[PDB]
Amino acid sequence: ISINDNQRLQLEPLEVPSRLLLGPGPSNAHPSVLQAMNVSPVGHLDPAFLALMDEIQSLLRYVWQTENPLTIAVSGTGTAAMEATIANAVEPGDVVLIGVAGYFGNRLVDMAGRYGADVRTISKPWGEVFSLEELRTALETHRPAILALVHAETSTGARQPLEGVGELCREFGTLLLVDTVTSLGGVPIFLDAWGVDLAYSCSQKGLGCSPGASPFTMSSRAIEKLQRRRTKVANWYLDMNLLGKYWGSERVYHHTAPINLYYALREALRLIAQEGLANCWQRHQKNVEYLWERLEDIGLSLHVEKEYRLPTLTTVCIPDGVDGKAVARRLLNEHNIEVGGGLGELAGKVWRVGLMGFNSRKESVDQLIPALEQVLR
Amino acid sequence: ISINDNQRLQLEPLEVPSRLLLGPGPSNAHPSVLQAMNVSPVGHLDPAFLALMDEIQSLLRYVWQTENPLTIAVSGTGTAAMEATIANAVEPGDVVLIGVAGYFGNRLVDMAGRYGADVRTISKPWGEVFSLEELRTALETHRPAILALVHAETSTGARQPLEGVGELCREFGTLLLVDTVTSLGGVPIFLDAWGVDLAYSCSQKGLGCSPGASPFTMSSRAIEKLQRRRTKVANWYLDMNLLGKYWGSERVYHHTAPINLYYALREALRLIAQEGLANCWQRHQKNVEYLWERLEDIGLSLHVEKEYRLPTLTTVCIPDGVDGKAVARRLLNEHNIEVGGGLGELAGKVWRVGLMGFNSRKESVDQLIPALEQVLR
Ligand SMILES: Cc1ncc(COP(=O)(O)O)c(C=O)c1O
Ligand SMILES: Cc1ncc(COP(=O)(O)O)c(C=O)c1O
Repeated sequence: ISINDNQRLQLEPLEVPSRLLLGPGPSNAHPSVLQAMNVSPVGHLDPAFLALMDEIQSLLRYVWQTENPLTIAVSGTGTAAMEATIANAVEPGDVVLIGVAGYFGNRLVDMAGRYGADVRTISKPWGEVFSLEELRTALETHRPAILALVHAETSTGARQPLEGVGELCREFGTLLLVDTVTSLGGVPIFLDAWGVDLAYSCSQKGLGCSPGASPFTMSSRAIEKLQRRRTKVANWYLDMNLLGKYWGSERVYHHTAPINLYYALREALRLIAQEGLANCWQRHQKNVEYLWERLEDIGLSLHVEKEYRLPTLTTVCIPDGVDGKAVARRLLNEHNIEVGGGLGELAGKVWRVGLMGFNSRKESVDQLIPALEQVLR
Repeated sequence: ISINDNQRLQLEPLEVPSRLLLGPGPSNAHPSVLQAMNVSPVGHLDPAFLALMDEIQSLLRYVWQTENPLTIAVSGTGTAAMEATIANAVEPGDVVLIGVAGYFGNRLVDMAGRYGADVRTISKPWGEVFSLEELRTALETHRPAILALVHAETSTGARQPLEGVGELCREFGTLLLVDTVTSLGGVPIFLDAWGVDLAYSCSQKGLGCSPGASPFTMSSRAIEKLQRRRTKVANWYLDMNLLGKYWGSERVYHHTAPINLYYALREALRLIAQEGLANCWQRHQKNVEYLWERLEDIGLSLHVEKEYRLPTLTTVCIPDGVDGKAVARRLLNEHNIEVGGGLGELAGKVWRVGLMGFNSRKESVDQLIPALEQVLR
């Protein structure tokens, strides 16, 4: 057997265009976070690395406002942490109620069915949110093991209020499972106060990091549920029975953690802890309000009712007579700015402007706006 | 609700010890690969990033010696790519035969059962390998849908010969599924010539990269099997029906790829293509032979029969009267060298010396040997 060199490409060292990433994700990581990746690795079970993990756990507890012991990073993107909440919480035949008001609601429906759930849904138009009474009626009707909601719907620009939801779930014996991929770091979240039982996020948005070290947490109620499973978790890579032994004191090998991505996450969290949560939320809200003003200035309208608008993701209506995809391509190629287009019920009807983490700054809006104006001429 | 700052750690910028990583994994990534992570991200669907992915696919085809279209990186460590082969190949009730001759054989048994397989095993003492006749007898007995083998058993130091195995599997209508986590880049592999149907590797060993961008491939026979599934793949993050649409021309969003880790993988593969496969295999074999000599020089013996010794992972016997764990701790703390200890049948009986990728160099052995001598005094 001789070596086949047909796909032996002769490449030059990496060169990539510069992009201001103002879409649904990923965002531009902070420069110090990128530098932290360029550090020699140590072993995934080296006491220094374990010390670093301990630091990531503490800082994730701070940033999410939880004291859950099982608060870790998953070695995968937001979808992996998402799937881990489903795999660890759902046993075949469990009734799982999903509030669907956007693309990620539908993804939750798909995932839950793959773990054998009896899937129930309630729906709102994309950009709208569920009331307490709507949720109560759905809990009455479906009597589910789990209620899943997306806190910050990246596909619609809406923030789902969660006050009273945990208490409501406790009345029905239901676990509360919440997507905070687009809220963590940029929108106030109080997981414990809200009685959330499983939550997940990502590293590439409010946290100002590269994708792939995705926050995950489980409450005591959620662990109790995991503990009574009749079968093993049907996902080996995401089985919290095993991951809990690596992140816990047993320090049992499960997988070789992505050393350099954890370096980056620890540095990203350090930067958030330095700024301070309150300040971070304030920055994101101030920046989004400037965005809304500049957009109004140039005659563009907003999709989502003011009260529920995400500071991290704004849906802007596409005017009649405007090709939304063409505008987005021209922004990318002529201006090096990424923005998102609409999906599903919002296909062709909105753009999606991300203002997250390191990109939540005035300079972002100041690049976007005159670029948008020139493209809309 | 006021903000709780109890876990708001006040940290200084990242500082980690230097370590020569000569254990089972991860290895020290090459400096240019680490530098490539420190580059601003672009979007996961930006044509420049898609171009980069196209490059990763071509170079993975070269390095693995396959022409499979579905050859990609999985956004997870070796365990994720491992699990993806199982999730995409196994339907409930499928008979799955695993050749268990080490720790990763047992992990395959565990995974397969979680996807509903009817799991069958054959066993060899750790450090030994299966013959063609042993495999034939097992295929006769179990008539399995899938035969799974570990090419390079990191827990034992043995290389499983695969010549004739694909032809044997075709006689029985069986798919061949192979772990190449510890062989890819450092040990000759000819996937297509060997008739392998699913394979997986990792990015942190022979490829000289950071963990988390793990090679995965499926043959046409394996895709045919996937295509006749009666149910969805029971793993959303690893479902090749969906990942195939991101890595293929449809370019449909599945997950936000770990941009900076793919930068690193593309650069790692570029470096291997520059060196050339033959040269890379030759380097690893020359370096391991120097290792064996220096170890003999200092009176240490080898566990594995010469013919099956891995160039990338050597099991060295622990002499009577020597505390293997204590030696390993002293190497780490007094000498900044990581080596592995034994597990399972080899607990307390072997150390495991990795010589992989960037660490497959004379300087590695030259650090290790006098350190080992001083520690053994
Ligand atoms: C609300 C929401 N949930 C889940 C995800 C999936 O995360 P990932 O793309 O990192 O896999 C995203 C993607 O950004 C998202 O916006
Ligand atoms: C043979 C083998 N298979 C699978 C794995 C799992 O890879 P990871 O630790 O990257 O999840 C390893 C770990 O190095 C291994 O040595």
